[PDB]
Amino acid sequence: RVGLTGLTVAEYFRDEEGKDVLLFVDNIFRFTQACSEVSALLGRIPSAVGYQPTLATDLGALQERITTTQKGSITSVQAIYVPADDLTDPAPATTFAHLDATTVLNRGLTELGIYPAVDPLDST
Amino acid sequence: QFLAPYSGCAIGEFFRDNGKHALIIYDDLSKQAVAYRQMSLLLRRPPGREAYPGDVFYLHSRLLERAAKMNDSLGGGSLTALPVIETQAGD
Amino acid sequence: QFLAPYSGCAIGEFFRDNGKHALIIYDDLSKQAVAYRQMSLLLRRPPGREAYPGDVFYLHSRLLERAAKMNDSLGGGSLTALPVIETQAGD
Amino acid sequence: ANLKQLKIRMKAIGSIKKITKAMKMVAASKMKAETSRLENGRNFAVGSVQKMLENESYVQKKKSTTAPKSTLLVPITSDKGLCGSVNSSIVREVKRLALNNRSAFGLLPVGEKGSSGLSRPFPDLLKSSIVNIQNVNFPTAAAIAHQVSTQGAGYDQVTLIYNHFKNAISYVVKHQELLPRAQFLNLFKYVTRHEAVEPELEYSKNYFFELYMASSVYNALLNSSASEQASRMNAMENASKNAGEILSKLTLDYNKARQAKITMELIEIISGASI
Repeated sequence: RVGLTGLTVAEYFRDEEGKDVLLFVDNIFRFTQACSEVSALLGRIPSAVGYQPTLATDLGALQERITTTQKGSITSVQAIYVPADDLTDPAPATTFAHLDATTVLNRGLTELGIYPAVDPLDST
Repeated sequence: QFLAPYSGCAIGEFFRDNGKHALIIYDDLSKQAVAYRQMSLLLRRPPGREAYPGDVFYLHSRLLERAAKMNDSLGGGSLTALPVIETQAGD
Repeated sequence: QFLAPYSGCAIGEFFRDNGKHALIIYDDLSKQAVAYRQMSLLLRRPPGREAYPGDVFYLHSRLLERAAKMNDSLGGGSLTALPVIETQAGD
Repeated sequence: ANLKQLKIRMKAIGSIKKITKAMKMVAASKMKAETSRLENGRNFAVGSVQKMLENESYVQKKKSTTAPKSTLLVPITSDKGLCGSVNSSIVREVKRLALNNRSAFGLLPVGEKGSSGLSRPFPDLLKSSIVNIQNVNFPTAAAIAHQVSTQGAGYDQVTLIYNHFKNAISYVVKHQELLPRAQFLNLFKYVTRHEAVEPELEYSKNYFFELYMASSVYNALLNSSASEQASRMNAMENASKNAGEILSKLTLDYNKARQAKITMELIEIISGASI
């Protein structure tokens, strides 16, 4: 719920202040992981690969509360960690369904002396 | 999410039963399976392959089976369906 | 299906203890494990890996271990077992 | 689906792609050397004998113009395998030209793959071949030209089939036609415009014959040798390319099988924990 805490702080400025907000969130993998851990402790049967049955609902809430309204907007720049480099994993798969753009940081560009880490081709 | 597809389908049958023609479009149904899979796991039901319930087939079939072309005597109405499915790795 | 292997095995012990030679051929034992698994699951017993009971290993071991070459003191009889196993995809 | 088997097969393709990729590097390295040798030795005394013979007007008047009924085919192929499709192209063309009419060609092959590939289709037709060439040089090309000269007496014409190295990535099959020794001498004696008195004609006719034969042979080897490294490099590129595509496809199935494995094992634990 720490992720939702920062969101609530941003929603205040969105509605009351009416100004645009930029919500930085650590890699969503640990967010989805925490939701799976709390679900297991409560006694819920895990999902295919151990996630909670409420993955879509638990994740949908966060991804839906972040949008543009008539008062303001909350642009979220969150990192994406793919476990075991499996794009078909439920966590990144359900996340990509909501992401509108992707910023892929490449290590090679830094070596050449160019230090915007973003990759022009990989980014979409 | 589990009930929305059936609710919309009933709206299409209205035009079908009144001789009219309707085209109902179902967004990606994998979301429904996840929503139905959620309720299933929460009900302590035994999960099958890929953690999907054994009756997941009947879930989608019973819905699409109602979209058909009624004869002329009943009104000649129809109900076209365009179900969508999202493939993770194109497999 | 669970007792037929042991049932026929007892018939072989007759020739064994009588100094004679007998050859018993057990067909696919995987079918026995399914029947033994089915028999165990329906008894509300805790299942093991692959839904099979915990003592499934003791089943085939107890059955096959009886085949032996009795010493001359008991008649010198022998019982030879040729159990069969069907694999899904050669795994 | 037995992840242990898939991961092993993925490892195999990874090594193949690795070794396949490395062979391409060596293919490019050797291609550079061959092209460097080709560009320096190319057009060496080629058409010289043909030019002067044409300049000999009296020769053309007395030229014996007939169609050779029996000819000798000497295809040129690479000896090392996995060199590309150049060898298959040469053995394919000679097969067509030979299968059509038999007993009218000696078919003295050159190169392991050329001779081996033509052994089974044409038994008792090809009797000897040259293979395991350490290096390409004019002294060696003369030894080969000399051997062909000894075997060319039985046939009324001689022609060489080899790959033409027109571009680093384009190699077209090209075949030259050379007249035998007997036809050359009877034609060379008519030479009168270009005087030959320092060495007498009886010696010059046989000497310049070697130059005429070795020149073509020496040039053919270079073109074929350059095409070998060129086609080999392209083959490794396509092979490494295909190796990567298959390796990536199995990786998806490996991840898919990984998810199913965790799903299967996890349900077993839940089933046992339920009771």
